[PDB]
Amino acid sequence: MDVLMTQTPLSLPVSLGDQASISCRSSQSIVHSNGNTYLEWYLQKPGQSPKLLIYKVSNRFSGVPDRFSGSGSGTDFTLKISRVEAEDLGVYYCFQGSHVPWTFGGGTKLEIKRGSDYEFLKSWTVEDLQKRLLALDPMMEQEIEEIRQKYQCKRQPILDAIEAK
Amino acid sequence: MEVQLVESGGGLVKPGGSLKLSCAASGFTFSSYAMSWVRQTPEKRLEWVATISSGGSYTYYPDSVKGRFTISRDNAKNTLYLQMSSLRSEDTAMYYCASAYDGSYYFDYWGQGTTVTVCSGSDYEFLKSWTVEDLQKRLLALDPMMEQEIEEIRQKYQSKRQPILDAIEAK
Repeated sequence: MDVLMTQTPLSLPVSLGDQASISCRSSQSIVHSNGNTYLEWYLQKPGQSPKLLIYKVSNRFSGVPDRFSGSGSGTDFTLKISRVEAEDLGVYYCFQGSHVPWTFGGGTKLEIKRGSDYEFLKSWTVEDLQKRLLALDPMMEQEIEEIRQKYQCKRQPILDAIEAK
Repeated sequence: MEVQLVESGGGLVKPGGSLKLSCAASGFTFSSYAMSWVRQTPEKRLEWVATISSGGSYTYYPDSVKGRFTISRDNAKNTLYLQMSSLRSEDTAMYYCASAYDGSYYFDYWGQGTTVTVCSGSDYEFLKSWTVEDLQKRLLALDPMMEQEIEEIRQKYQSKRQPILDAIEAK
């Protein structure tokens, strides 16, 4: 049977500076035949591809700050952020590469505590505010391309019908 | 020293159709590392699609695409390929090209991806009896609607950007 990767929680609201802990559970043991445990954590920003943070349960990928740490064994694995910064917000995925088919977790969204208005943005530095603004452009371009794909699919049956006459 | 993976070849296709994806690698010794394809469905679910060894002698697939997708590489051209045949609706996703470090970790560098869209298996049924006039009129009518949906997306993001711009202005 395929290994199921289940993440918890689905969403984790935090403020900047808070500690963050997210869990990843496998439906069975994920010890590779060579003895290693190929559990990896990835972080994805909207409109952008995922990036590797932790490999083999606990090894920090090159460039990943010290505040990130991974641990666990058996079927329980945890990723912790000691002090959340604005660049850490996004969707975290765990992944097992021990048994084929290799499978991803469902994802955990680390998001900011925004309140009922926009007063949370006022504690942010201009640099963090600018990064939040610029992170919208890839998400917009993706949605625009998705609409372009939808309308190509809409106009294809018409083109086939015209060509068949 | 400037790693870059550029996917191409995506687009629209009908169920049962085919597409060939390409991934141009540069900035590293492509022939020294295993390569993989990983896709992200419209529901943001990530699924591993295929993996090929550094020299191409070993390939790995999940059963969902085994027999339909073929991963290959040209180490002289520093290019990764994914030939997709017998495409089904569940194959609609953004396909990422990604490098590995054999023995350590699976997905080192990711490209920005190429989108594959599998069209519906219908809509042509009620269209094969229309007149050429009505068909071309439907074609012409579609473009204003698409540009309107795009413009409405831009307005949505203008509203998303404004509170962030306001916070920068209030410093």
